[PDB]
Amino acid sequence: HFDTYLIR
Amino acid sequence: PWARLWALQDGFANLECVNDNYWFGRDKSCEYCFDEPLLKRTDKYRTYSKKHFRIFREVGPKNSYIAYIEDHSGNGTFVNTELVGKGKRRPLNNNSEIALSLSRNKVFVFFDLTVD
Repeated sequence: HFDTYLIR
Repeated sequence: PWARLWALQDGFANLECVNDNYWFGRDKSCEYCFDEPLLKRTDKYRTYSKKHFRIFREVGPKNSYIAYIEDHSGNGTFVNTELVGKGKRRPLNNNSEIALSLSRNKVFVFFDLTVD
């Protein structure tokens, strides 16, 4: 699974 | 079924809490897997973690079941707007709203079927 887009 | 999860957004399924423990996240090893095709196109899906959070029921100190939410996400799991915090855990009461990544991004309502 792709790495999580961190929104900060 | 001691608890039920009501999905407030398209792309998520409702859930009846039967077992003592449930993982929610993108990973396939989650009892509840964020995978509805419709959802994988929403961009917010991209901010959810492989292992985002878990809900479990446990015999507390008073020798009585207690519900908990434990957060494991990178962007955050929120209960009634309040960040649970990575690695942290918190009791989950009836009518609790769960938001992911953003504190207002409601996804689930938790209903405790213990009083019902």
